Amino acid sequence: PSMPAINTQTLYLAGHSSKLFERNVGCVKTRYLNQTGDWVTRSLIYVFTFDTEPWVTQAGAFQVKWEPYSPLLRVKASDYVRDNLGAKPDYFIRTYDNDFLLLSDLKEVRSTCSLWVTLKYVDRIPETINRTFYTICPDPVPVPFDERCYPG
Ligand SMILES: *[C@@H]1O[C@H](CO[C@@H]2O[C@@H](C)[C@@H](O)[C@@H](O)[C@@H]2O)[C@@H](O[C@@H]2O[C@H](CO)[C@@H](O[C@H]3O[C@H](CO)[C@@H](O)[C@H](O)[C@@H]3O)[C@H](O)[C@H]2NC(C)=O)[C@H](O)[C@H]1NC(C)=O
Ligand SMILES: CC(C)CCC[C@@H](C)[C@H]1CC[C@H]2[C@@H]3CC=C4C[C@@H](O)CC[C@]4(C)[C@H]3CC[C@]12C
Ligand SMILES: *[C@@H]1O[C@H](CO)[C@@H](O)[C@H](O)[C@H]1NC(C)=O
Ligand SMILES: [Cl-]
Ligand SMILES: [Cl-]
Repeated sequence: PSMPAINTQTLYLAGHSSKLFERNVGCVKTRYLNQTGDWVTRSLIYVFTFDTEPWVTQAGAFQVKWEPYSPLLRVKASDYVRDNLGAKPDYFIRTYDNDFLLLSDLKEVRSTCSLWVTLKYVDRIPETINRTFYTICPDPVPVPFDERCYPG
């Protein structure tokens, strides 16, 4: 079935547990690139937010595997994405719909969250999604809305 990590729509980071924070790493999103067998190749696009010099758009690739109805998302990250952004080889899928995905850290006990949404919800997340995020995630920090990340 359809789950956002293996679908073609772009996902934008809407929130995360505070412990995950990386200074000057903004406008985080992942685009769908292609698929080979059960592995979907996505890009991780981010902007190096200096104040100043001018902002630097960066892109690294990674692959994901999802067995149908599995609670786990397999992630095969590149060395750059892995070492620089801390991408883990597995994430726990808490819940999702076509327009959102809530992932947790599998190995950590105080399991860090990352909340992802499709373009319609960057300015405002639905009360239901927001309530789930704030209930089950430790130190929930929303990503603030910034028109420079998606001029439109
Ligand atoms: C996303 O959810 C945030 C968390 O909501 C809280 O936790 C949920 C699990 C649920 O229990 C819900 O009922 C809780 O409110 C939202 O943050 C909360 O927003 C409140 C805004 O009214 C805030 O309060 C403020 O306002 C009162 C006046 O009515 C003041 O007296 C008070 O000092 C506050 O300023 C509340 O404290 C806050 N809670 C937390 C834990 O941060 C958030 O708004 C929501 N966002 C969206 C996009 O819906
Ligand atoms: C979205 C799906 C398909 C999988 C994404 C997997 C990887 C690439 C994701 C999962 C959790 C993500 C991290 C979550 C939180 C933060 C803190 C923020 O301040 C900078 C980005 C950063 C560091 C993210 C980088 C990318 C990340 C490691
Ligand atoms: C597409 O897949 C190829 C190999 O299958 C890979 O090199 C590339 O990163 C993917 N993305 C695009 C858009 O080329
Ligand atoms: Cl600024
Ligand atoms: Cl709503």
